Amino acid sequence: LDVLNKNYNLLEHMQAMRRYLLLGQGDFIRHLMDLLKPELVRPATTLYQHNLTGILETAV
Amino acid sequence: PREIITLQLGQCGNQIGFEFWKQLCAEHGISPEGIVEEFATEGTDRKDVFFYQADDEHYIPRAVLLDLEPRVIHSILNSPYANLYNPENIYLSEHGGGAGNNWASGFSQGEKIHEDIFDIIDREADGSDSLEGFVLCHSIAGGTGSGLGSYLLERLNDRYPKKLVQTYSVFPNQDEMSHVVVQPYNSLLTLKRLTQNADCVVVLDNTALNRIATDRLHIQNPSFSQINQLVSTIMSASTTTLRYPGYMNNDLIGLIASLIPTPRLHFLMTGYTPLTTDQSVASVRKTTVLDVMRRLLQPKNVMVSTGRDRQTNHCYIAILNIIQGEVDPTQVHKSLQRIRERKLANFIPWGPASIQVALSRKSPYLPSAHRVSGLMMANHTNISSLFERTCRQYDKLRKREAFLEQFRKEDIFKDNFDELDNSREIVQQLIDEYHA
Amino acid sequence: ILSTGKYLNVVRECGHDVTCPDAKEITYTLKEQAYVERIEKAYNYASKVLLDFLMEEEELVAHLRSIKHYFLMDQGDFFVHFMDLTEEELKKPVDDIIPTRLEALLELALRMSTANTDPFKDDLKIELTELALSGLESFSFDYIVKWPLSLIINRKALTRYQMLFRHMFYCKHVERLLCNVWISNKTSAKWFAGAFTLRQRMLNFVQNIQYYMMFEVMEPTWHILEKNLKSASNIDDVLSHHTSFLDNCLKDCMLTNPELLKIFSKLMSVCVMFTNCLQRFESTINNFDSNFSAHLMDLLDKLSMYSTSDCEHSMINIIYRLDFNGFY
Repeated sequence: LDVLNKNYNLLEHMQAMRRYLLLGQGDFIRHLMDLLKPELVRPATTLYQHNLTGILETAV
Repeated sequence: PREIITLQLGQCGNQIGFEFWKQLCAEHGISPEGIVEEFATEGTDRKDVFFYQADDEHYIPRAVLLDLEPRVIHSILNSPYANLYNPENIYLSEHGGGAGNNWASGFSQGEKIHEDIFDIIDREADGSDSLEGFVLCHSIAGGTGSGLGSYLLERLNDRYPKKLVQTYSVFPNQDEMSHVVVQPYNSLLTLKRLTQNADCVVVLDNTALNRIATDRLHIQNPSFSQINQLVSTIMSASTTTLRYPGYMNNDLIGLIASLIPTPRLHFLMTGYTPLTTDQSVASVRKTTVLDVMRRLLQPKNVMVSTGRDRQTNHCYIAILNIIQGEVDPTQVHKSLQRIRERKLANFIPWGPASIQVALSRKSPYLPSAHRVSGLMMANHTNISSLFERTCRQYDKLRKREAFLEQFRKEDIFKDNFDELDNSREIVQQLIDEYHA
Repeated sequence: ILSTGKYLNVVRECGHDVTCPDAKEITYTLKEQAYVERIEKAYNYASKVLLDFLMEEEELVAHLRSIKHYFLMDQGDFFVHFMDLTEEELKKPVDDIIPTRLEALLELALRMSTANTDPFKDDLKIELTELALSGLESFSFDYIVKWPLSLIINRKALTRYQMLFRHMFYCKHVERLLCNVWISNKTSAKWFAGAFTLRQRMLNFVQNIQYYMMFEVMEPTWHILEKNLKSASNIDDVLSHHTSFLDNCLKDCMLTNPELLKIFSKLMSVCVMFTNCLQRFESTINNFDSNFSAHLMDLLDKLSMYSTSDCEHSMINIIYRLDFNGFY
């Protein structure tokens, strides 16, 4: 349990996933979902992925 | 190789080029009378592109300075930077001129000193067997820089036809019209020569200078000693791909080729943010490149008086964003990532646009290798607002019977006033037609 | 064991100043495992001190950056004296004496443009998927490799850099031609305004793409040389993730296929026809614009080919930059 604390932060990633898939802190997801709605109202296309990585990175 | 001859001319064109050469020695690590530092060749990899090539490691400037007024050159020789200049390339001691304040003075003086004006400036042309071109570092204000500068835009067009022409010309001031009143006449006569007898210009407004000179510089009485500080930095900033070792658009015919849409549409908007010395104490914490180009397209650093509500029906076509020195190039594509999301530049609906970014390492100096610098060379179609400002001040003056009897006594026999008016409206109509 | 004595053989290849090391020949363990670690501390010791010695006094870092700058053109102020003086001479097909006069022109321009240390920077000797050459010249360069620096960069790696400079110089000659279009237009028959738009359209597209295809080699170039210096204990892993820089040179250029090289070479053949058009003096102008829109439709075809690839991290980088060229 001490080698993960020095190198990998294993149980820190247990708390970390709760902020994104379980939506612990809402400001990470509300500033997401505000910027994400002008893309979700249209149907998805082939060109749907390359803007979503950019709208993820300017939301964080 | 890539030798450019600067044509410094006029009362204002000689002073803005005097500190332009004085700026170049502080960044090349050289002295105007000697070589005391070894930083000139290990730090800077190219020096013989604006200077004349060395005979004793003395990089002579490839400069000529003619003016009717002897006051601008008598404030030069007492300064210790005039020994770098040569007293045989342009003039010896006690050079003079006219009386003199007229546009028709220098326009008529060009063909009476026609033998001498095409003799000593052509000796520097055959020094290099591949000449780049000519930059006319002249002025529009007054009759000195506007009268004689219109003559060399014609006779150098055919005697040197395969050379680039492009000027860093300064626009005059339009605040009151008491000291000078001949300002609408001599400006439009040179502005016709700047479009058909000249390929490109670089506009530099005077009413936008004191907008910046009281913005962050904090002066109370505006003097002429501040007009050389904003101008000389962006001149050396424009040749950072050309002086310092760059790869793409490292020539003056490289940069201007990627921005001009068409002839008679060449008026480029300029922007330059960092001018404050107390920013230096907080650039130690890795100030990035992601925040320096968000404010270039934002109309704050502009040197062009234009309308604020006229940018919705106008569209950018070409925009240049030059970063210098420390760039951290692993995030320079990250800065260009954020451009499409804001759409701060209106794009032309008929064709593609382009946001070109480039970098070059700066001088080995502590205020240069620490603080980020951003040079903008925009091209926006709201530039007709200045052309609407100059034309509305031109036709209003001809109905007041101003300088129609006081101007046509010498070398003017026919009315060439509407020859300038229609050609200016040709520029103003083809700009709005260009976005279909 | 074998790859220690391999590294005890390359210390011999630089001289005897490192042969017979000072330690090791002091200690000996023979119980259980612990002599297999004597092989591992063998494996790093004589191999790291050789890396310091070439970093010190044979200048490996200075040699790897100079091969880098010669086959990727990071410093182009040399090349408006180099490439401009070669294209004046390579425009016709070479007889037999032209590469002798090209290296005569090379060191002329090397010291007019005043490189860093000219007796150290004159190592350029001019040489003149399954790919073949698609240009009109075999013009490239050759660096002076000398063992035991043949281990860090190989002669097989020199040919990989030699093919890498050839694909950079092909599109670079288009811009040299395209800058000659801009200087010859400066003064047509009846189509002057239509020629002005396609000069700006063609030049700005190539000035975009070749500012890019230089640069996306460069931002992993400083990425790898930071992680070259950070994790250097043996020489074996360090050489392998230095070949990951070579694998990064692979992902910049090998993604283009032989069909894409036929499309980019159509840009060269339309520039020589349009330069001939301006010096001779509308139907050819409309033929050039249809030649451009065929290229713009071919670029959309490569956009669909790059979307249907193996869907790896290299797929994402090439599909982002060609959506990026499509947004231009």
